[PDB]
Amino acid sequence: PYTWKFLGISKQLSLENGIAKLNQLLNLEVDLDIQTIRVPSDPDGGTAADEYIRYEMRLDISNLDEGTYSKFIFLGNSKMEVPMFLCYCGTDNRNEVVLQWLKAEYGVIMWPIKFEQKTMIKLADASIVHVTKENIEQITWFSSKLYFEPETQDKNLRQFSIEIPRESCEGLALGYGNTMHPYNDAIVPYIYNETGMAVERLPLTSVILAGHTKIMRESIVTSTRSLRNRVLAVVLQSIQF
Amino acid sequence: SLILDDIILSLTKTTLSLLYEKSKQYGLSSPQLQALVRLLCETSIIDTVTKVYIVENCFLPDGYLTKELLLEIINHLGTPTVFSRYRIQTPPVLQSALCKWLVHVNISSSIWLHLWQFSFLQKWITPLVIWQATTPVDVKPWKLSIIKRCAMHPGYRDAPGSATLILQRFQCLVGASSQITESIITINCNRKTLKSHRNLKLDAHFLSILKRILSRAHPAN
Amino acid sequence: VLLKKRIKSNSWFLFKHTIPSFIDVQGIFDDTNGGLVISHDDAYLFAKRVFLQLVEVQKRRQIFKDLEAKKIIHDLDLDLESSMVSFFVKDIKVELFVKQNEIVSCSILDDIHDFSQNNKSKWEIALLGSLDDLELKLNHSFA
Amino acid sequence: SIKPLQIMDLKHLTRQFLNENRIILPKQTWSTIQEESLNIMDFLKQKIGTLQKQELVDSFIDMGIINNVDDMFELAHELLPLELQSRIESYL
Amino acid sequence: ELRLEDNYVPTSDTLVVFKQLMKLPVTVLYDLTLSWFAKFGGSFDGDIYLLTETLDLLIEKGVRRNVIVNRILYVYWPDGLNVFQLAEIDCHLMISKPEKFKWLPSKALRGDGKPYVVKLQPAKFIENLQTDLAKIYHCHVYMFKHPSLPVLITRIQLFDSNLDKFQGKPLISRRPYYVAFPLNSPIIFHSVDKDIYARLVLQSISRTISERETIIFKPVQKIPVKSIHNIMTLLGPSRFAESMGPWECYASANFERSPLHDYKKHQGLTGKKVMVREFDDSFLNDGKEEPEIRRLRLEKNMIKFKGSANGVMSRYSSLVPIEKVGFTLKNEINSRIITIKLKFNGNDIFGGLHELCDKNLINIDKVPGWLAGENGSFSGTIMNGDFQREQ
Amino acid sequence: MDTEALANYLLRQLSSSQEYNKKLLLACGFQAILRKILLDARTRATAEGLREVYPYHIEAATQAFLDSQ
Amino acid sequence: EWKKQRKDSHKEVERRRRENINTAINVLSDLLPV
Amino acid sequence: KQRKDSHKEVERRRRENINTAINVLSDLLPV
DNA sequence: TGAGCGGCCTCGGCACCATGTGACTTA
DNA sequence: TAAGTCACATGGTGCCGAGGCCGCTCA
Repeated sequence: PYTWKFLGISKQLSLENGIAKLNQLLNLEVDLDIQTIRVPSDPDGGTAADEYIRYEMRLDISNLDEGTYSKFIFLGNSKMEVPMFLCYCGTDNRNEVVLQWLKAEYGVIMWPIKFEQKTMIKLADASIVHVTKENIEQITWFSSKLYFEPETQDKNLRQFSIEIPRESCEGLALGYGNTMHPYNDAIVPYIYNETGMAVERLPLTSVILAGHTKIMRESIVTSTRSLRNRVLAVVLQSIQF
Repeated sequence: SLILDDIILSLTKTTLSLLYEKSKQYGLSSPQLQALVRLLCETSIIDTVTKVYIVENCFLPDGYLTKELLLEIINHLGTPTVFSRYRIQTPPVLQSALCKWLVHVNISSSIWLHLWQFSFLQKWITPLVIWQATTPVDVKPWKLSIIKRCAMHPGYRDAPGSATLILQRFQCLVGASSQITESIITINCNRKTLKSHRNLKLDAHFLSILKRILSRAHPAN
Repeated sequence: VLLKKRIKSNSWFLFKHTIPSFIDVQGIFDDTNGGLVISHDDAYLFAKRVFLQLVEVQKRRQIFKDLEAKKIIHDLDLDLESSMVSFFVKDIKVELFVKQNEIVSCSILDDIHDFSQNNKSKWEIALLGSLDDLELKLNHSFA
Repeated sequence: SIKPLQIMDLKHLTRQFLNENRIILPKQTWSTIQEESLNIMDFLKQKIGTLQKQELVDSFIDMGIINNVDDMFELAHELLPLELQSRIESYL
Repeated sequence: ELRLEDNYVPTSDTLVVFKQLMKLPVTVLYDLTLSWFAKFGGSFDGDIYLLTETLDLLIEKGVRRNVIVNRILYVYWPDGLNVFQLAEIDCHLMISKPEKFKWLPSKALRGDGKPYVVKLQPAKFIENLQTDLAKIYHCHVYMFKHPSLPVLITRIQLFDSNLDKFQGKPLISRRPYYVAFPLNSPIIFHSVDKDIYARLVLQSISRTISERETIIFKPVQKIPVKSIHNIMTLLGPSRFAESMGPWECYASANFERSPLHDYKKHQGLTGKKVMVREFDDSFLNDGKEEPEIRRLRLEKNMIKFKGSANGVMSRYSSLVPIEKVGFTLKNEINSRIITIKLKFNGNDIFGGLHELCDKNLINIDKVPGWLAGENGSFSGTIMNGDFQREQ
Repeated sequence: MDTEALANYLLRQLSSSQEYNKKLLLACGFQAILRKILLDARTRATAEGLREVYPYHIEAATQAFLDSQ
Repeated sequence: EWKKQRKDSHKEVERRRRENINTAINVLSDLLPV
Repeated sequence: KQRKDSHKEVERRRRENINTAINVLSDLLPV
């Protein structure tokens, strides 16, 4: 239950320099981690300019809950119109101090990120593909639940959900064929063919993967302590102009 | 006008009606308001219903409220304690009505916060300490500790919802002063009393009276 | 009554119908050819079996409305299938439970001081039978 | 009836104490303490019937709650509004 | 002797009865007062005609209902209202405000399994029910016919037993249990209650209806629906039962006339105006479309969701509003059972879905029958294209 | 409902300024009894491991308290 | 942390076990007549 | 002293009911 | 100006699945 | 020691009756 709030950044800011100023301001050492991930390793997802820069800023004091574990995750690519976004979990009041310092030090323009319906479908696609230490990608199947809150006159239809079990989801994926985006290619077309609902047009408020994560229109909350690389990448292509 | 402070110096039934109608026509100046509240608080021969009728119908400022008027009012909002017994106790309904009239119109923030610990004043002190807190540096953990201590204190009625409103304003204001939403969780979770506290009525008849008096008052001010 | 073909068995099933619930159209359809129906003859047999019930209720309501129209009986109350009825002949509240075109139960309710109970039972036994016979014998005993 | 208190009176009385210090009361416990308030009031009136200066603080020392008058006007500090505890301090 | 007659006075709170009679209009209060004083009488002294003249003076005085409520609760019957009064006021509240009550249907199965079309002799049924429930609890039952609907609504009220609580000599009432009897229908509507007293009342009702062969009530639906008119439209003995949604045209028969009618006005001669529906997938690809064909696609959605071109008559409101439905669609995609659980919530599910179809969010050419309102207020599993309801 | 309301309850149970102060101190003592009893109830519930308290818990706590008093 | 990583791994194992139980229940319900 | 009809006591009852259903189902199985 | 019905709505009690962790077993 | 099965105790979503204030609202 770690909600991730997403904010975009107008500039490619380099964090390996100047973080000592943040350490002096906050009177505590942060555990900045540098990684260079290549998310679209699939040939159909692109084979060039796939490298990202992943920063994991962490206000490390103690490890009991998110009151002392408000992580910060930054992702960046210099070959894009918008070059950087951040996402941070927890509810500590030092996080907005970190954001204010980031603004006042790098001169960046920061705005909250809202996901569209197709963006949420692509994020649900991204959050099942897991990278393994043997450098392979594994699709872990979760019993999804598309959850809608339509606005109709006289509040005729307040809300309606579409629950899809795990074995039915993998059966739909195997029926479509060998694909790496199951929801956008197999689940959503099956829903459209059966019930007539275009879920990329309907007001979709959340899709819930049971036991793993439940992404919303403005936040992503995950049972897992971190956020995988595919979700970060899909958020990064989401905010492009 | 000179009729107002002439009636004030005369008070040192007909005078009350003349003061009411001249306030409804002209309105008092800041030294006139100072003298009027100084006369009203110190004596007790005037009836309490007439006292609240004065503070709800006669106090009508014309321009800026000076700091001296606030300092004189603060002197009258105190209570007799073990270190001050010579001064008489100002009536609590008069104090509450005066604070309500103040609602109608760094040191001073702590002044109003230390007066917030009064039980009967809590229903009108809270907009003042909300409106005083305009900057993130104004809030501090000692203010939060005092607010939480008086909020969760028993023997109070308006303290939970109103102090939850204060903490909500502080959370919306600073984004710092390490997290206080769990302190809000410790205080009441009914969303009804502070729901009624978050919308407040200011007696729009008196607002229109002050509106017309102030429109009769200074051009381009 | 609308019948759709089953996808896996090639036989009609009771999809939708606009017939009220006092006529067990599902039971009649399941009774037709022992469940499944295939040919148009079985569908027409089910249709005739339920149309006979429609004829029964319409004919019963027609007989009672004609009894009211001839001013033989006073104001009466009809239920939906016109089976449980009650009416006044002069002032006697005669209430009837009637099955298909045949009265199987009768009840004389209103009691007059001149009116007795053995003659009441004899009238109740005599009033049983067909509906046309009831009209004829009621007009006979009215005079 | 007239002498027993109500359940909502106990909510308004001790709701903040069960909130700051985490206490969970089901409805059966609420009815039980509504019953117990009468027994507590009868025991308090049996122990202290009339009220004068020294006997109340001597009884509260015997109650095991306090040890001196300092504990008296510190316990009154955490249970009364500011004007009332100042008035009690002027009384003691 | 444990049966409760129509003259016993129970202990009822005066303020609850005070706020209960506030909702009734003045004319039903007038009719109730004259009927009550004609039947049972009151503590007020006077002739029946004299009391009629007094209430007449009250009604051409134009007095508010509060004064007459205080009168009938403080001088007419100051000791307390009789059980017949307490039942009849609440039944009149049911008549005045039908949307404040939720009902649960139950079919009257019997013997082999054929439904039993229940028929009631009302006075004998009330007597037998009261004698049956008198063996267990202190029961009073009151029965009346709806002024508009062809039903027979009963009201079963059960009474229980009874620091020093001083003395009351009371008989505390519980919430009443209502069971609605349509005239000729196996479906029985009863109030929403799952405690042991509701089970006792339904059990005694099943034992006292039968008298020839044992009858069991099997619940056909677990989601309550408001507004007794709507549940007679859905589950009652009407044409709209088993013809809902796109098939309400058959239940209303607005499309064909008698064969004895003018054949110049036949549908096949005058014709109807329709549009070519594109079977190719073009809904996902796509502004200021022509207002005549826009009216035709609005009519197409209206026809799909309400059965009629003009509807059964804002305009999205269906014949019966539905609160909760849940469909479990199952298919077989290459020897794999693929289940999809669609749950719905709102004030009118199919009206909201019609509005979403009008906003081009749901393809009206691909919206199935069960989603369109067919077999409405029934939640079930769609296997092999056939909808079977849940139990 | 303030402590002065409980003082009003106590005075109407027994039926100037100094007696008002006496009754206010009595109300403070009553609140102290209730707080101590509830603290003992939580202590025994946590000893047994239950998150909430129950009537037998607080009955045992108040019997142990009145045994010492 | 090491123990936190162990707790996360055991959490994932228990989640997989619960999903297997639910899948078996759904299969058994698919074989059911009603 | 068994007035506990809340959580940690009704979830235990539901879990025991599920366990008994699983047990009788496995009892009907040959192995 | 004053009573007054209706959507809102939250309290909270109940119902049920969902969930994370220690204890224990298997390899 | 990594992984698995287990009941267990808490988290949480949905639901609904009670009741309160609101929101005009109309005479």
